Amino acid sequence: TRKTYTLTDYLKNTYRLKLYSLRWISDHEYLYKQENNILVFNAEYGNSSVFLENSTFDEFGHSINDYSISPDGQFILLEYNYVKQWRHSYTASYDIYDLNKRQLITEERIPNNTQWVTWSPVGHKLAYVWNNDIYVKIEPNLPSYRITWTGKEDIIYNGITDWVYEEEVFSAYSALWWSPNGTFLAYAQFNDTEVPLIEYSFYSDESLQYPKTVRVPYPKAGAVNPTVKFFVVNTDSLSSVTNATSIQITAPASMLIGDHYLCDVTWATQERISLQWLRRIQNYSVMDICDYDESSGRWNCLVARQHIEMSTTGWVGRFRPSEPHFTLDGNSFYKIISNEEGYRHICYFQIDKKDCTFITKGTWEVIGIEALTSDYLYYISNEYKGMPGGRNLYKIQLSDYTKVTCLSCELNPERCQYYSVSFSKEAKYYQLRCSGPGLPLYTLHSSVNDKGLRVLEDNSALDKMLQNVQMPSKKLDFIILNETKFWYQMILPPHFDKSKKYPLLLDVYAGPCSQKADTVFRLNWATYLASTENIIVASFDGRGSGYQGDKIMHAINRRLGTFEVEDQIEAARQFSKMGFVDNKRIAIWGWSYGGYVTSMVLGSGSGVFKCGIAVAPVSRWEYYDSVYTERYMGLPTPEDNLDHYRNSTVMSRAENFKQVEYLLIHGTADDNVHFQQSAQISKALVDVGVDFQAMWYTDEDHGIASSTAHQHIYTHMSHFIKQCFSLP
Amino acid sequence: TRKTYTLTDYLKNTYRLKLYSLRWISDHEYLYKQENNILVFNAEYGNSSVFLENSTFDEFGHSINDYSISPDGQFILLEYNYVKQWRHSYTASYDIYDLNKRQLITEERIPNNTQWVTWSPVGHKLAYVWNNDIYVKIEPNLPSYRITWTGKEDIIYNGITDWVYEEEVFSAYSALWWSPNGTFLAYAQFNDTEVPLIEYSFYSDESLQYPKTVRVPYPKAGAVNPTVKFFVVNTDSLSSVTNATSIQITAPASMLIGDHYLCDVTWATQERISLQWLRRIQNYSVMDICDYDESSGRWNCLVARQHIEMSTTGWVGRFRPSEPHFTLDGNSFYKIISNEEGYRHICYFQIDKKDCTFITKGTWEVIGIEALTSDYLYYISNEYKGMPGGRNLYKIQLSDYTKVTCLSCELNPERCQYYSVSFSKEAKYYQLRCSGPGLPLYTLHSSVNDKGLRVLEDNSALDKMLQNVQMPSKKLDFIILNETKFWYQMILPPHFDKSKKYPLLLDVYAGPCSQKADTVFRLNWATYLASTENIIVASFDGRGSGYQGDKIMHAINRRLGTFEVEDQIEAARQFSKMGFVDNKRIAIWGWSYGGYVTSMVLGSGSGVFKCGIAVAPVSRWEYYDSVYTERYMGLPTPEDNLDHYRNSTVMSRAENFKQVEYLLIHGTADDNVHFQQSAQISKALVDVGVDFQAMWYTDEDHGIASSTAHQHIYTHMSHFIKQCFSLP
Ligand SMILES: CC#CCn1c(N2CCC[C@@H](N)C2)nc2c1c(=O)n(Cc1ccc(C#N)cc1)c1nccn21
Ligand SMILES: CC#CCn1c(N2CCC[C@@H](N)C2)nc2c1c(=O)n(Cc1ccc(C#N)cc1)c1nccn21
Ligand SMILES: *[C@@H]1O[C@H](CO)[C@@H](O[C@@H]2O[C@H](CO)[C@@H](O)[C@H](O)[C@H]2NC(C)=O)[C@H](O)[C@H]1NC(C)=O
Ligand SMILES: *[C@@H]1O[C@H](CO)[C@@H](O[C@@H]2O[C@H](CO)[C@@H](O)[C@H](O)[C@H]2NC(C)=O)[C@H](O)[C@H]1NC(C)=O
Ligand SMILES: *[C@@H]1O[C@H](CO)[C@@H](O[C@@H]2O[C@H](CO)[C@@H](O)[C@H](O)[C@H]2NC(C)=O)[C@H](O)[C@H]1NC(C)=O
Ligand SMILES: *[C@@H]1O[C@H](CO)[C@@H](O[C@@H]2O[C@H](CO)[C@@H](O)[C@H](O)[C@H]2NC(C)=O)[C@H](O)[C@H]1NC(C)=O
Ligand SMILES: *[C@@H]1O[C@H](CO)[C@@H](O[C@@H]2O[C@H](CO)[C@@H](O)[C@H](O)[C@H]2NC(C)=O)[C@H](O)[C@H]1NC(C)=O
Ligand SMILES: *[C@@H]1O[C@H](CO)[C@@H](O[C@@H]2O[C@H](CO)[C@@H](O)[C@H](O)[C@H]2NC(C)=O)[C@H](O)[C@H]1NC(C)=O
Ligand SMILES: *[C@@H]1O[C@H](CO)[C@@H](O[C@@H]2O[C@H](CO)[C@@H](O)[C@H](O)[C@H]2NC(C)=O)[C@H](O)[C@H]1NC(C)=O
Ligand SMILES: *[C@@H]1O[C@H](CO)[C@@H](O[C@@H]2O[C@H](CO)[C@@H](O)[C@H](O)[C@H]2NC(C)=O)[C@H](O)[C@H]1NC(C)=O
Ligand SMILES: *[C@@H]1O[C@H](CO)[C@@H](O[C@@H]2O[C@H](CO)[C@@H](O)[C@H](O)[C@H]2NC(C)=O)[C@H](O)[C@H]1NC(C)=O
Ligand SMILES: *[C@@H]1O[C@H](CO)[C@@H](O)[C@H](O)[C@H]1NC(C)=O
Ligand SMILES: *[C@@H]1O[C@H](CO)[C@@H](O)[C@H](O)[C@H]1NC(C)=O
Ligand SMILES: *[C@@H]1O[C@H](CO)[C@@H](O)[C@H](O)[C@H]1NC(C)=O
Ligand code: NA
Repeated sequence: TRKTYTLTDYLKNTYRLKLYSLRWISDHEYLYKQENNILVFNAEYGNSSVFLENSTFDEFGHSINDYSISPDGQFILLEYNYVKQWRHSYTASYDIYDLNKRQLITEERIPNNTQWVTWSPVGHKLAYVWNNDIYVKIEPNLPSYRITWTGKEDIIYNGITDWVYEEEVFSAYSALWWSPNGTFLAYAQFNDTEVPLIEYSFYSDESLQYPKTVRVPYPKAGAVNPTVKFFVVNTDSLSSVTNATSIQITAPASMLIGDHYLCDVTWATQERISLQWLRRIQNYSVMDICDYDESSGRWNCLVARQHIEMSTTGWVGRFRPSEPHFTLDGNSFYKIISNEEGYRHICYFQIDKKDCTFITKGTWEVIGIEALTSDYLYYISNEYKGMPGGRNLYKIQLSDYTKVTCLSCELNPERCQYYSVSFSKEAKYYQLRCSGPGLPLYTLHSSVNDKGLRVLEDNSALDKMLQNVQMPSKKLDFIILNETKFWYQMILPPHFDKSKKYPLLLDVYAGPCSQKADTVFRLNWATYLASTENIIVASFDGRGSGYQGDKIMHAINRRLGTFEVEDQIEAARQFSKMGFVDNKRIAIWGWSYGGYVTSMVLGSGSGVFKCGIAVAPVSRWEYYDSVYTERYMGLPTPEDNLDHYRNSTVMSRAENFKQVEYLLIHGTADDNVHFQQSAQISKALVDVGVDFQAMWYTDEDHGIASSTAHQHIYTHMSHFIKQCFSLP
Repeated sequence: TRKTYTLTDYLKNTYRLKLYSLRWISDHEYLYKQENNILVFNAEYGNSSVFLENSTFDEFGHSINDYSISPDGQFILLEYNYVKQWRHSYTASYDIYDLNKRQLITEERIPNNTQWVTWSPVGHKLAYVWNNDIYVKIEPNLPSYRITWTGKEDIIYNGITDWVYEEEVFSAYSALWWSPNGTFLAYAQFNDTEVPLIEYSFYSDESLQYPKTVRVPYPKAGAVNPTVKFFVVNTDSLSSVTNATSIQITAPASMLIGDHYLCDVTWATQERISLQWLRRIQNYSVMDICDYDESSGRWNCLVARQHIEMSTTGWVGRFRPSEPHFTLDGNSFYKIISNEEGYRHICYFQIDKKDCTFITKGTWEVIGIEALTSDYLYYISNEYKGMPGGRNLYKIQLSDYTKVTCLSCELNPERCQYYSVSFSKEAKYYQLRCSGPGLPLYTLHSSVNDKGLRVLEDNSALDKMLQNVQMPSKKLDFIILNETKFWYQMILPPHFDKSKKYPLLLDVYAGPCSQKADTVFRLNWATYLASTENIIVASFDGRGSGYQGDKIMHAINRRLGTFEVEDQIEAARQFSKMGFVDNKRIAIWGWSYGGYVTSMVLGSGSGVFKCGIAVAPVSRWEYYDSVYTERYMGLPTPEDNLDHYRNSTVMSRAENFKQVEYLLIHGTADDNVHFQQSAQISKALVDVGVDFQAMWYTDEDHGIASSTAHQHIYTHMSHFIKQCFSLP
C-alpha cells in the first residue's frame, strides 16, 4: 500500500516543489543560481557561464543573505546581517564588490543598519536610506551626498515608508523612485508626529531580564494618519552644488482639502513623472502628470493632464488605483480600470484627454499589464473558459485591438491553467511560470515568434516521488446562488467515494477581493488533512470576492462581517446538500481576515459548524489599521459608519460560542493584527462563561512563521481538528 | 441518594462558612457588624446595643466599601470609590461622620484618590497619604497639615510602600506608624528613582482603541532596589504658619555599608521606638532602640541598645525578622527567634543586654506572640501532640517558665486542632477561632480564670446543610525520608475504599516556609474533585517547608528548585506504591511558587506524573522580585549564586515535557509573577517541539480573581484533569 501525505511530510518539506528563479540582466541574458554558483544564461541558446563562483565569498566572514548586481554589471551589492522588520522592511549591512578589479570596496562603505538600498536603473549610482534620511553615491568608493536632514526615528521617514504605507499602500519598504536613466531621484516623506503608537511586550531570549516594549506608529481606524510630501532631486547636480534642492510636487487642491494618501509613483519619461493621490475616503483618486521645466528647475503638473478615477459602488482599484503603463514617448498610457459593467479592463489614455478607450472587454477581468512594446501589450487575465480562478498570458496588437492572441492557454491545457510571466528587459524573451492544476512548469519563450525555446523546470523529480504517495485530488466548480455563479474548490481524499459521508473543513479567507477557489497546485496542511485524515477541505468565493466584477466585489462595501460571512455558512449548507458530507462533522478555519470570518461564523448561531480555529483574527474593525479598514468601512464616526463598526465585532456574538468548540491562536508580537484583538475575544468569552481552547505564540508575529512555531501551530491545530472529528 | 459537593457548589459558594469578625474597642467591648448595622457588645455578659443603624447613610449617594470608627467612638470614616491597586494597595474617597452631632463633616474633606488613611491609636487624629505625601488632621473638620512635600508618583513614596515593600516586606500599603498615644507619627520614605520598570499591556474594556502600557517600578533579582529613609514627626507641635519638622532616624553603620531594607517598626513606649533593618543579603539584621530626647528634640539610638540577629544556615525570620513585644515600661521585650537547635522559640531580651533568655524550648515552634501582661505571655504554637500542622493557644507564667498552660488544646479536641486568637485591649478577654478539622467555631473567653464565656458562632446551619452532602474526609499522616518525618494530607473521596484504586492529584505550594498539610477545614476545588470526581487530592510538606525547624526549612537555602521539587516526586512515588492509588493516573498542580514546582516536577523526567497544571508559575528566578528571590537565592552574580539561578529554570527542562500533558495558565496583567515567566516557558516548549495546553486570562492579575475568570479557570482545569483521568 502507498503511504499518504502526512503531517510530517508537510512540516519537514519532504516533497519539495522546484522553482526556476531567474533574474533578467539584459534583453537576452539572465542570472540563475545553481549549486550556490551564480550562472549567466543566454536566453536564445540556453548556454551558460559562471558569472560568480560559489567560492568567491568563502573568506568574507559573514553569511551573505542576498546580492544585487548593478545594471551595468560593473558591481555587486552584497547583503548581510539581515534583520527582518515588518512584512517587507528589514535592516542590513552592505559591501560592494568591484567585478572588474575582482576586489571588495573598503572605503566610504554603506553604513551598518542601512534601511534600504537601490542601484539606479542604468549604470551604478546608489540611493540608500540610513537613520530615516536619503543618501546618494555616484560611485561605489566615493563619499555619499546627503539628500535629507529631517529623518527622525518613528517620526520622519525619508525614502522609506512608515508601518501603514509599507503594509497597505506600497507593499514595500522603499519610498524612492529613480527616473529611467537615473538623472532624478523621486521620493516620498512621511510624517508620523501625531500618529498614535501600538505598544506590546517583546520577551526576547530568556537571558533578557525585563521585557522590551515595542512602540510602533500605527493608525487604527479613524485615528490620526501619517501625512505625506513628495520630492524630486536632480542627482546629476550633486557633485556641482553644495546642497542640491529637493523640489516638492504638491498634491492637487482636490486632495489637499482633507486627509489623503500618495498611492502610486510611476516615471513616464526622463522628464515626466506620474503620481496618483487617493482621498482618505478611498472612492476618489487623482493622477497628476508632471513635467520638468528646465528654465525654472521646477516640476509642473498641467490640469489638462490630470485624470480622475472614482467609484460610486465601492473603493478605487482592487486594493488601490492601478499603475499606468506609459508608451515610450510618454504621451499616452494604459491602465486597468473598472468599465461601465464593473469589469476591470485595459483603458488607453492620451495624457491630455480625459476620456479613455477600452481595449479589452467582457465578463472577465484583466489581472495585470505585464509588458508594453511599440507593437504589443501583454497582459494576464482570467478570460479563458470563463474560469475566474485561472490565469493566462495574452498579447493584443496595438494597431488592431481585434487581434488578441492567448500565448499560454493551449500550451498544456490539462496541467497548466494558472500562469505568471517574467519578461526580459525589452520583452525579447519571456519566462512562463505555470503553477497549476498540475505540477509547476517553467518554460522559456522568444517574443519575436512566440516559440517555446525550452523547458527550464518541469518538476519531474517531484512527479516521480508523488507516484508512490496517495495524493488528494482537487475539484474546482461553482454553485448558482440568486442567478450568480459562485466558485468553490474541494481538496478531496484519495479514492473519493461520493456514496460515503466525509467530515468537512471550510478553509476561509473571504476578505474583499479574496480568491480561494483557483487552479493552483499546493502542498499544504489541507493536502495532509485530505490525504491522511480523509477530510474534505473546501473553500468558497462568495460576495466580496475578487476577479469577477464589482457587483460581486463591492457587495460588502461599508458592510464587512455581513454577506461574506453569510455566504460561507450557505456554502457549507450547499456542500451538505451534495450528499458526501457528514453534517455532524463540519469545521471552519482561517487566518487574519479568515480568522475574523471563522469567528463571525462560529458566533452566528447557525448550528452548521461543530468547531473552528481562528488564527490571528481581527475581532473589531476599530482595532485594525486605517488604510485597509476605512477602504471598505469608511470612518468610525456617528455621521459615517460607526453603527456598522459596532455591529460587526466578534465580541458581540460571545453567547453563541456556547454552541461550538473554538480554538483561538495569536502571536504576542503581531504588529499587524494586534494580540489585543484575540485578548478582547477571550475576555468576552470568559465574561459569558464560554469554555474554549487557546494558544499564544511568544514573540511570533502575524506569520507565526519561525521554523519551530510553524511546526507547533500546525501540530496543535491537527490535534484539535482530529479530536473534533473523533479521529484516532 | 444524597448529592455530592459539585464544581457549581464551589464556584457559586452554595455552602458558606459563617464567620464572627469582631473589632475590640476597649478591654471590655467589641464592635460586630450584624445585618449591615454595627453593634457594640459587652464581653462579660454578651449584651449589645446598636452603635450605628444601617439606615444612617441611606441618602449618602455612594456605595460604602468599608467603615472605620475612631478609637474614642466619636467619628466614623466612610470609605467609597474603592479602586484596587496591588495585593494590599488601593485608592478611595473618604467622608467623616460625627457620631455625637449626627452629621457628615463637609469642611476640609479628605481628598479623593487618597492612598492610605488611619486614625491615631487613641482619640481621633487622622494621618493620610495623597499624591505620595503625608497629611495630618488634628480634628476631622479642621485643615490638614502637610508633613511631606517630596511625594512623586512612581519615584518618592512618603508613608506608603512601593511595589516590593508592599508585597514582600510589610504585607501592607501603609508605611505610617503612630506612637501609642498619638503624639508622634513615624513614617518611611521610599525612593525608586533607579528601580527598573516592569512594563505590560492592559487591554481594558473593548471600547479602548489602543491598549495601555502599565509601568511599575519593580526590582527583579539582582537589579537596583529602592532606597529607604525613616522619620518621626511630632503631631502635637504642628503649625499653620511653619512647615512640620520631621526628625530622621538613620540606619546603623552595619546597614549603611551596602544595600539594606527597613523590615520592622514597633513602638515600645510613648517616647521609645524600635526599628529592624535587614541587609540585602538577608542573613543579617539589626534592631535599633531609639529614645526621644526632650531637650534636643532628637531621637537617639544607643549602640548599647542594638540587637543583632543573624543566620549561618539561611535567612533571618520565616519571611523577615519577627516583631518584638515590649513590656509596659519598654525596658525589655519578647521576640521569636531561631534557637541553637534551629527551632523558633520566644526569647526574652533586656534593651541594653546582648544575651537573651529562651522562655520556651522543644522540637516544635512558636507561631506568634499574641498578648503580653505583667504575669503572662500568650502565644500560638504547634506543640500539641507534636503535630506541626495544628495550632493552639498557650500562656506561659512569666515568673516561672515551667508553668505553661494550653488554653485551647482540650476545648474540643476532635473538632478543633487549629486556632487563632483575638485579645481585648489589655488581654482581659479573648476570642478563640477554631478553623478545623471540623467546622469553624468561634468562642469568647475571660483571661482571669480562662472561663469559656459563650459560643459566638458554631456553624450549626452549615453542619445541617452538609448532612445531606457526600463530603470528602481528610487524612493527615507522615512518611519517613532519611530518618525525618514529613507530613502529608489527603482529601479522600466519600465512602473511601482502600481496596479500590483512585486517581491522585498532587496539590503543591512547596515554597520556603510553606505548609500544605494541616488540620484546617476547607471548601475548595479539591473538595469537589474528591466528592464528585472521586479523585484523591494529596499535599506534602518536604524539605524547605515551615514550622518544623531550620534543618527542614533551610534545606533549600541558595538552592530553590532542588529538594522541594525532589521531595514532591518522592512523595508521589510513595503514594503511587499505596494500594489505593492508580499509578497510571497521578497528576500535579500548583499556583505561583506551586506553578514553578509543578513545572519543575513535570520537566524532571521522573515518569511518575501523567499530567499537570501550572497557574502563574515562576519560570526563572532572575524574573522574580529581589526581596523574595534573594532571601533564598542570594545574588545572581558569578561571585555569588548565578550558576544556581541558571540551572534552576523551567525552560532548561523543556525536552522532558514530551512525556507529559501540561496545561499552562497565566493572567496577562499579572504585576507579581509577570506573564513573561509563562511566555518564556511556552517559547522553550515550542522550541523543542513539545505540544501542550495553554490559557491566557486577559487583564487578570496574580489572583485570576474576577468572578468570571475564577469560574472560567476552574472550569477549564476541571475539563483538563477529567480528560487526563478518563473521567466523564
Ligand atoms: C486583517 C486582514 C486582512 C486581509 N489580508 C490581505 N490584505 C491585503 C494585503 C495587506 C493586508 N494588511 C490586508 N491580504 C491577505 C489577507 C488575509 O487575511 N489573508 C488570509 C490569510 C493570511 C495569512 C495566512 C497565513 N499563514 C493565511 C491566510 C490572505 N491570504 C493571501 C493574501 N491575504
Ligand atoms: C512566586 C511566589 C511565591 C511564594 N508565595 C508567598 N510569598 C510570601 C508572601 C508574598 C509573596 N510574593 C511570596 N506566599 C505564598 C506563595 C505561593 O506561591 N502560594 C501558593 C499559591 C498562590 C496563589 C494561589 C491562588 N489562588 C494558590 C496557592 C501561597 N499560598 C498561600 C501563601 N502563598
Ligand atoms: C553562449 O554562446 C555564445 C556563442 O557560442 C557565446 O558568445 C560569444 O561567441 C564568441 C564568438 O565570437 C566567442 O568568442 C565568445 O566565447 C562569446 N562571448 C563572450 C563575451 O563570452 C556566449 O558568451 C555564451 N554565453 C554564455 C552566458 O556562456
Ligand atoms: C511633522 O509634522 C508635525 C506636526 O504633526 C510638525 O510639527 C510642528 O512643527 C511646527 C514648526 O513648523 C511647530 O510650530 C509645531 O509645534 C509642531 N507640531 C507638533 C504637533 O509637533 C513638523 O514640523 C513636521 N515635520 C516635518 C519635517 O515636516
Ligand atoms: C540643505 O538644504 C536643506 C533645505 O534648505 C536644509 O534643511 C534645512 O535645515 C535647517 C537646519 O539647519 C532648517 O532651517 C530647515 O527647516 C531645513 N529644511 C528642510 C526642507 O529640511 C539643510 O540643513 C541643508 N544641508 C546643509 C548641509 O546645509
Ligand atoms: C537622461 O535624462 C536627462 C533628462 O532628460 C538628461 O539630461 C538632460 O540632457 C540634455 C542634453 O541632451 C540637456 O539639454 C539637459 O540640461 C539635461 N537635463 C537635466 C535636468 O540634467 C540626461 O543627459 C540623460 N542621461 C543620459 C546618461 O543619457
Ligand atoms: C450591657 O449590660 C450592662 C448592665 O448589666 C450595661 O451597663 C450599663 O451601662 C449603661 C450606660 O452605658 C447604664 O444604663 C447602666 O447603669 C450600666 N450598668 C452597669 C451595671 O454598669 C451596658 O450598657 C450594656 N452594654 C451594651 C454594650 O449594651
Ligand atoms: C471628590 O470628587 C467629586 C466629584 O468630582 C467632587 O465633588 C463635586 O462634585 C461635582 C460633580 O460630581 C463637581 O462639579 C465639583 O467640582 C465637585 N466639587 C465640590 C467642591 O463640591 C469633590 O469635590 C471631590 N472631593 C474632594 C475632597 O476634593
Ligand atoms: C532619590 O534618589 C536619587 C538617587 O537615585 C537622588 O537623586 C540624585 O541622584 C542622581 C543620580 O540619579 C545624582 O546625580 C544626584 O547627586 C542625586 N541627588 C540630588 C540632590 O540631585 C534623589 O535626590 C532622591 N530623592 C529624594 C527626594 O530623596
Ligand atoms: C503621650 O506621650 C507624650 C510623650 O510622652 C506626652 O507628651 C509629653 O507630655 C508632658 C506633659 O504631661 C510634657 O512634660 C512633655 O514635654 C511632652 N512631650 C512631647 C514630646 O510632646 C503626651 O502628653 C501624651 N499624650 C496624651 C494624650 O496622653
Ligand atoms: C550570609 O550568607 C552569605 C552567602 O552564603 C555568606 O557568605 C560568605 O561570604 C562569601 C560571599 O561573598 C562566600 O565566599 C563565603 O563562602 C561565605 N561564607 C561561608 C559560607 O561560611 C555570609 O557568611 C553569611 N552571613 C552569616 C552571618 O552567616
Ligand atoms: C559595521 O560593524 C562592524 C562591527 O561592529 C564594524 O567593525 C564595521 O566597521 C562596520 N561597518 C561600517 C561600514 O561602519
Ligand atoms: C464616497 O463615499 C462616501 C461614503 O459612501 C459618499 O457619501 C460619496 O458620495 C462617495 N463618492 C462617490 C464618487 O460615490
Ligand atoms: C513649605 O515647603 C514647601 C516645599 O519645599 C514650600 O514650597 C512652601 O513655601 C513652604 N511653606 C512654608 C510656610 O515655609
Ligand atoms: Na460558657
